[PDB]
Amino acid sequence: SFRVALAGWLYNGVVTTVIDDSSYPKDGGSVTSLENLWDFFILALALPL
Amino acid sequence: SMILTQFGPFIESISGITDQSNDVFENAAKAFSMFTRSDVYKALDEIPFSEDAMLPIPPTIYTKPSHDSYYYIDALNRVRRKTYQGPDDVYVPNCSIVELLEPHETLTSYGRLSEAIENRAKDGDSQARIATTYGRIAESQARQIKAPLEKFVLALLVAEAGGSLYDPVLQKYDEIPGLSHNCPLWCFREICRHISGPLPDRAPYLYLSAGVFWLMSPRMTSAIPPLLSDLVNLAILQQTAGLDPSLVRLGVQICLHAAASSSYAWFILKTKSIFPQNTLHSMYESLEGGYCPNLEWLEPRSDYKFMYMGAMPLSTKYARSAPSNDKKARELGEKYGLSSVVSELRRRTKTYSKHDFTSVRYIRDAMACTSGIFLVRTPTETVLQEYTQSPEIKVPIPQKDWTGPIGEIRILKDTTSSIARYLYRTWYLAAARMAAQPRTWDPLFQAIMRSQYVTARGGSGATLRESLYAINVSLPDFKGLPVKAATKIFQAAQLANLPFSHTSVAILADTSMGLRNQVQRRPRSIMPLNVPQQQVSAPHTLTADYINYHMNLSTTSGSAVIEKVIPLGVYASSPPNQSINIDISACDASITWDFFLSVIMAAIHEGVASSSIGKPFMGVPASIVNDESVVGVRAARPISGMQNMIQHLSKLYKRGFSYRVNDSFSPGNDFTHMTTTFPSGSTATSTEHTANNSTMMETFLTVWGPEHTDDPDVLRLMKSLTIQRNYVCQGDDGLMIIDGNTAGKVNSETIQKMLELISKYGEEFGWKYDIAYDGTAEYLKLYFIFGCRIPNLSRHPIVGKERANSSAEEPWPAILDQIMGIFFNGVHDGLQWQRWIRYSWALCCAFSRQRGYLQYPMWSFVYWGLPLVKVFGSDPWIFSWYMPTGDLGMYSWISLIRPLMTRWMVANGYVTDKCSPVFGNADYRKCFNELKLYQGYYMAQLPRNPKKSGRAAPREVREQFTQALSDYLMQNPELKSRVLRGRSEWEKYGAGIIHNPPSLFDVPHKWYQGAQEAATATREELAEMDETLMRARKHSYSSFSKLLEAYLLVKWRMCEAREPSVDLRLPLCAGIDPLNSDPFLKMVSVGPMLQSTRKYFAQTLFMAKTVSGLDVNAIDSALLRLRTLGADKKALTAQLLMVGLQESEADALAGKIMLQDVNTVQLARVVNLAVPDTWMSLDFDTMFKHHVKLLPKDGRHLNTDIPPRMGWLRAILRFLGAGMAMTATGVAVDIYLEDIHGGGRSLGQRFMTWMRQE
Amino acid sequence: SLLRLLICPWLHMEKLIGEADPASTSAEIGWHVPREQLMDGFIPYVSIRAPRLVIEELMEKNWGQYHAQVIVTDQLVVGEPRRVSAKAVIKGNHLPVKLISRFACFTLTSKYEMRLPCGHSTGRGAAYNARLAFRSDLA
RNA sequence: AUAUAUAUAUAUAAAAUUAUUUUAAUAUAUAUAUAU
RNA sequence: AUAUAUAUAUAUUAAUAUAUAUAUAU
RNA sequence: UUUAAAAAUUUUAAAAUAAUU
Ligand SMILES: O=c1ccn([C@@H]2O[C@H](COP(=O)(O)OP(=O)(O)OP(=O)(O)O)[C@@H](O)[C@H]2O)c(=O)[nH]1
Ligand SMILES: [Mg+2]
Ligand SMILES: [Mg+2]
Repeated sequence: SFRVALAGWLYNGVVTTVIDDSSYPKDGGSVTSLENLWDFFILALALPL
Repeated sequence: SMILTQFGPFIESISGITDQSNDVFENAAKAFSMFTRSDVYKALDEIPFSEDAMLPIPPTIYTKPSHDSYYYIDALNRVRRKTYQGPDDVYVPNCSIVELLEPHETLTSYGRLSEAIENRAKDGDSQARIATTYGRIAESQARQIKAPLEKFVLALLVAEAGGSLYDPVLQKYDEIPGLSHNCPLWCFREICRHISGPLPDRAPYLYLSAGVFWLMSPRMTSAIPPLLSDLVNLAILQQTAGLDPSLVRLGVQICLHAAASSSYAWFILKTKSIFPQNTLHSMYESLEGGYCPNLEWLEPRSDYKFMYMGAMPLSTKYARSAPSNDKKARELGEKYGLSSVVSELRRRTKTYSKHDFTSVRYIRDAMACTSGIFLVRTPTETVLQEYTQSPEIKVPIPQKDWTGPIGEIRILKDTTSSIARYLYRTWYLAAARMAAQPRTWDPLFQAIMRSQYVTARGGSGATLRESLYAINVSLPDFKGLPVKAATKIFQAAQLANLPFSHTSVAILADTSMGLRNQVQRRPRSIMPLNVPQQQVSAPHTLTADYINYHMNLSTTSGSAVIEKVIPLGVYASSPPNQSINIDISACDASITWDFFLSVIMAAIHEGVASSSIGKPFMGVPASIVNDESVVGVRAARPISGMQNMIQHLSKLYKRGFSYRVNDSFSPGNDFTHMTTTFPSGSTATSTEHTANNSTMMETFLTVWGPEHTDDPDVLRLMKSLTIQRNYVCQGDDGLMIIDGNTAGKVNSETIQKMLELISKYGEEFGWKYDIAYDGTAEYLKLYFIFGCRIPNLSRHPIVGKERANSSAEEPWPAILDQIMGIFFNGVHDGLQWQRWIRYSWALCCAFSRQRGYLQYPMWSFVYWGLPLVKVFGSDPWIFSWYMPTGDLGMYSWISLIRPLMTRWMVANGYVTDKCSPVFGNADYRKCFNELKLYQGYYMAQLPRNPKKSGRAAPREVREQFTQALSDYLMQNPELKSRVLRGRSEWEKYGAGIIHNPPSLFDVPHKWYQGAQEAATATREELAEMDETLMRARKHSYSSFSKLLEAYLLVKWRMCEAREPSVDLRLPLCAGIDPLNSDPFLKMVSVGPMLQSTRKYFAQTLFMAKTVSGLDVNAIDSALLRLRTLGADKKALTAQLLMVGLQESEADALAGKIMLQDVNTVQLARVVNLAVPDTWMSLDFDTMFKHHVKLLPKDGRHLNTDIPPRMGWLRAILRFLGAGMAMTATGVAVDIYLEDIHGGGRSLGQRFMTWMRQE
Repeated sequence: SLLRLLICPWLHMEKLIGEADPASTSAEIGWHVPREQLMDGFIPYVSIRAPRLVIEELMEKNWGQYHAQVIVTDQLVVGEPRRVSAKAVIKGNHLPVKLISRFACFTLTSKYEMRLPCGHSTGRGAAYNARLAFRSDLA
C-alpha cells in the first residue's frame, strides 16, 4: 500500500488512489468509543498520501 | 393366557381397574421370581402377531466365517485387528462362536471359553491368544446391559396384558396398537426360534454376574446380543411412547442390515446419522403456518436473562433457507445399501408444511428409531487409533518470531506477523490480572488448591513410586492398612515430607489408562495424572479460569443447564433468528506444543513475573534460571515459584505423554505408548479448552475475517458479531447465534461464505471445525427446531448399562436405583404418561424379590417417587408423577384423598373411639401396619450400600499415616500458626460449650476413611444389610416421622384454575401435546422455566471457603451451638481461626454470624424440603410467589393466623400448597390455606422446640 | 551435550581399569533361556565395564524382575562369531539406570542376537519368555 | 528345567459443569411420661 | 412384657496379571 | 396510642442416581 501509493503520484490522470471503504469507523462511529478514536487517528495520518 | 392365569389381579391393579394393595404386589413379585426363561419364550409364543409385524429377515445373519482371518499380530507382539475397509474397522467382528466353547457342567447347552485355549494362550501361542481375545471381547460386547433381556420382556408382557387405557382428560381409550403390531417382538421371537431350533433350551445366552454363556448352536454369532438389545429397546419404546409402526419397521431394518454385515458396531457407527439427517436437518422446505415462541434476550446479555413474550405466527418468508442436504444424504444411503430407507424418509418428510404438534412428533419418532448400543472395542485398538492423531498445522509460527531461551521457554517477539499474538496477549493479560489479586497469596487459597485434586480415585501411583525409586529416594508403604492402594490420597500421604526437587522427577512419569464406552460414539479414553503433575499445572488452570470468568466471559460453565441453557436454544432456533453449530473435531489431539502450549506457557511465564517476584506458590521454591531473550546479553535471572512450576510443566509438555496400556481383554498386551495428545484427566483441561475456543473465535471475528474477504455483505456480518453477544461455547462444542435484522432472516449465501472462512481459519493452526448450518440448534446434546426442544430417546437406552471392565455388578438391592433412574429418564422425555407409569409399575415388581427372602412393599416405591394409580377406592389415574419424593410427596398424595381414605378404613372393620385430628375415628395405627404402609415407608429410608467399617488397622501405622497426611495438608507455618492460635483461644474462652470443635486437624481423619470406603465391601456387611432390612420390615410401627405428623395438621382448598401461562397452540417440547394430556396441561398452565430461583433456604453460618476435606455440617453446627447459647465473640473467632481463616477475615465472618438472627438457619437445618427433580422444567417460582395464598378464600379464620415473630412457617405452608397442587392431574389451580389443627402459634411452637434443640 | 556422555566416562574408567584383569573387571547382562527349549544362550543387551569391587556389588543385585518375550530366529549373520539374530520386547518395566550405578561404564546401544557355538544346527526359531540375568565369569 | 494344590503379597481404571437424595452417638443402666 | 422421648452415669474411638515360600511328581 | 417488614446467604467438601464435555 505504501509503495503503490507512492508510485501512483505520477499516474494521476489515469488512476486515482483512495483509502479503502473498510478503513472508516463502523456505522460512522462515535467519539464515545476508543476504537473509533484510533480509527480516526489512522485515517488522519494516512489520507494526505 | 399364561400371564393372565398367573397374575390377573396384578393386571387389574396397575391398569386402573382394581384398587392397588400390597398382597397383589407381593404375589405378583412371587410370580416374577419363580419363573423361567423357557416360560418367557413360551409366553412370547402365545402372542398371535398380525401381518403388520411381519418382515423379510436376511438369512446371512446366521452363517458367518471364522474369527482367525480378522486378526493378526504386530511386530511388537501385540494382537491387533486387520482392517478390511478403512482404518475404522477395529471393532468386534461378526463371526461364529460355537467352535471355541466347552460345555458347562450343569447346563449342557451353554458354555464359555475352553480352558485349553486360555492356558495355551497364557503359554504364549499365537492362535490361542487371538481366539481368547476374540472370546473375551465378544463377551464384553454381550455384557453391556443392566439385567437379563427376558426380564424386561416379561415386564413388557405384564404391562401390555391389561390392554388399552382410559384417559380421564380426553374421555376415551387411547388408540395404541397392541402387541400383535409390534414387529420388534416378532423379530426377537423369530431370531430366538431360528437359533434355538430343535434344542429345548430357548434363550440364546444367559446373562450372569461373571460372564455370559453362549447357547451351543451352529446358527450362533457374536452380533446377536446387541441385536436383541436393540429389538427390546424398540419394542418398549413403541409400546410406551406411541411411535408409529411405520418407522419402527425402518429401525428394525437398519438393525438387521447391521447384524448381517462384517461387524455390527462399525456399521452402526457409520450409519448413525440417517434419521436425523433426513428428518430433523431437512424439515420445512415449504411453510404454511404455525406458531413459534417470541423470546427476547435482556440487555446485559452476559447474564442470560430471558422473557417470554407470546407466540408469533409463522409465514412463508421463514421457510428453510440453509443449503440442501440431498446429494450427500443419498450418497451415504447408497454406499451401505440403505437407499430404500433413505428414500422413504426423504419422501415422507416433504409432506409436513406446518409447524405443528404432529410434525415435532414425527421428528421425535424418526429420531427414537436409532440404535442405542454402547459401542465396544479392545483397549489396544482405542489407544492405537485415537492417540496416533496429530495436528495438521498449515501456517506455523516462523522460527524468527521466537526470542532466545529462558530456561525451557521462548518468547514471542512483539513484532510477530502471525495470528498467535492475540492469543499471547489474552493469556498474558489474564495471568497478570490473576496473579495481581491478593487472594491468591494467603495460605488458605494455597491449601484449597492443593487439596482440590487429592481424591479417592486412582492416579497411577505405581509409576510415580517406581520413578522416584530410580533416583534412590524412599517412600513409606504403610503395610497392613485396609485403605485402597491406587488412590491419590495414598500418593499424597507418601509425598508429605519430601522436598520439591525430589518429587519433581516424578513429573515426567507416565500415566495409566482408563476406558469408557458411549452411545453412538467410539469408546472414550482417560488418563489420570499423578499428584505432582496435578500440582505443577496450577497456573494453567487458574489463568484459564480467570479468562473464562472475567475477560472473555462467553461460556455456560458453572451455570445451571435447565435454567439458562435450554432457552438459549429456544431463542437461537426461533425463526427470525438463526443458529450455526460449531464443533472442533479431535480437540485433545489438536492442542500441542508447536502452536498452543508454547505460546500459552510463554504468556503465563511472563504475565506472572510482576506480582510474584520472590514468593513461593503451593509448596514450590523460588528457583533461578538464566535467560537469553535479549540479543548479546546472557545473565542468570531469578524467577518465582509460579514460574518454576511453568518451567517444569513446559519440560513435561514438550516431550509429550507416555501411556502404559495393559488391557484385560487380550493376553500379552502391556505395551507403553507415547503421544502428544493433551490429557483428558488434568484439572486444567475443561477450562483451557473453552478458553482457547473463545479466544480463537474472538480473534477470528476481530482480525482474520475482515482481512481475507472482500464482499461488503460478509464484512458487515462479521462486524456486527461479537463473541459475548453472538457466541456460546463450553469445552469442545460451541454455538453461534445470528440475530435477524429488520428485513427478516439474514441472507444465506453470506452466512455460508462466513462458514467456509471459518473452515479455512481452522486449518491454518491445526483445528478442524465441524460446522453445521441447517436451521436447527445444537448444544450439549440438546436439539431444537423453531424453539421446540426435541428429546433424543435413542440416547437413553432403557436396557443399556455400561461396563468398561470385567468386574461384576453391585448386588441387589443396588438395581432399584437404576430402575428409578429409568423411570425418571422416561419422565424427562415426555412419554405417554399412563403407558409409561403402568410399565414402570410392572417393572418395579420384577426387581423387588431375591434371596429367607426379603421383599419390598410397594409403599417404598411410592416413597421414592413413583405415583399411585387406584389406591383406597378412588378414581383411576388421579395422581401425576410431579408429586415430589419423600415426606412432601407423601403428604401431597394423602391430603388429596384423606376423607375417602378414612371412610374406606371405617368401612372395613378398622374403627376406634379416638377422634384423631387427621383421620377421625378410624384406627390408622393398626391398618397401616396391616396394609404394610409404615413398613415400606420406613424401609425406603434405609441405605442400600454396604457401609465400609474400619478393619481395625494397627495403631502405629495408622497414626503415622494420618500424621503424614496432616503434615501434607498444613505445610506452611502460617496455617499451623493460625490453627494453633485458634485452639489456644478456644481453650481460653470456648472451653466447655463444645467438646470436639472442628479444625484443620480432623481433615486427615476424613481422608483416611474416604480411602477406606473406596475398597470392596465384605460378606459381613452384606449380611448386615440383609438382616437390617429384615429387622426394619419385621417391627410394628405407631406413626409417621415427626415432620410428616406436623405436616398432616394443615388442610388446603382447590379453588380456581389459574390463567394460562403459554399458548395452547405453541409446541414447546416434542411429545408433550394434547395426546399426552397431563404433561401438556401442566406445561401450559404453569409455563416453562426462564428464571433463576435457586437455594430455597440453603442458608448457613459458614460463608467462607476451606479445604475439601472439611465439611460444612460440623462447622455450621459448631457456630450454631456457639451462637444460640450466646458465648463471647472470642469463641467464634477461635473456631473460625482453627478452621483455617485469617484474623480479620474470621472476625468479619463473626460479625456476619452476629447479624442474621438464627431463627432461619435452625429451621433450614431441621427441615429437608426441596424442589423435586421433575419440577426443574416448569415455572415453580411464580407458583410459590403468587399462586399459593396463605389467606384463605373467605377471609381470616383465627386458626390460620401466624404470629409476627414466626415467619419461617409461611415457607412450609407454601411447600405444602405447591406440592398438593402439583400432585393432582389436570391443570394447576389456585390453592388456598384452609385450616391448621391446633393453631398457628401452637404449630410454630412445635417447630420452635425442634429448632431450639440444637 | 550427548557426545560428552558418549566419550568422557570411558576415558576416566580407562585410568582405573587400565591394567587390571579383564576377567575380574567385566560383566554382561542379557535375556536368559534355560538349557531346554532347544527344539543356555542369552542375548547380551548390555556390556558393563567397571572395577572388581563394583562388579562384586552388581553380582548380587536382583536383575531377575525384568521380563521380555525373546523371539529367536534361525538366520545367520556374516560376522565372524557364529551367532543367530533375535528380538526382544520388554514387558512391564524398563531397566532403571540406578542398578548400573554411577561407578560402571555401560554401553548405550546393542543389537539382539544369540551365538551358537555348540552342535551347529538352527532349528525353527521360537518365543521363550526370557528373564534378565547377570552374566560374568568367576572374577 | 517343569507341572498341580496351598499360603502370602502386589499392580490397574481420570478431570470438569449441571440437577436430585442421604451424612451429631457407639451401647447399656437407673428415675419420668406415653403409646402397643 | 415391647417401643419412643426426658436427666444423669459409664465404657469407648470408630474380575486380569504378576511375585514370593511349603508340598508331591518328572 | 397498638402492629409489623425479620436474613435470599453459598458456589456445600465429600458418598450414590441421571445428563453432558
Ligand atoms: O472420554 C472423554 C470424553 C471427552 N471428555 C473431555 O472433553 C474434551 C473433548 O472431548 P473429545 O476430544 O473426546 O471429543 P471429540 O474430539 O472426540 O469430538 P469428535 O471428534 O467426536 O467430534 C476433552 O478435553 C476431554 O477431557 C473427557 O472428560 N472424557
Ligand atoms: Mg464427538
Ligand atoms: Mg467430546
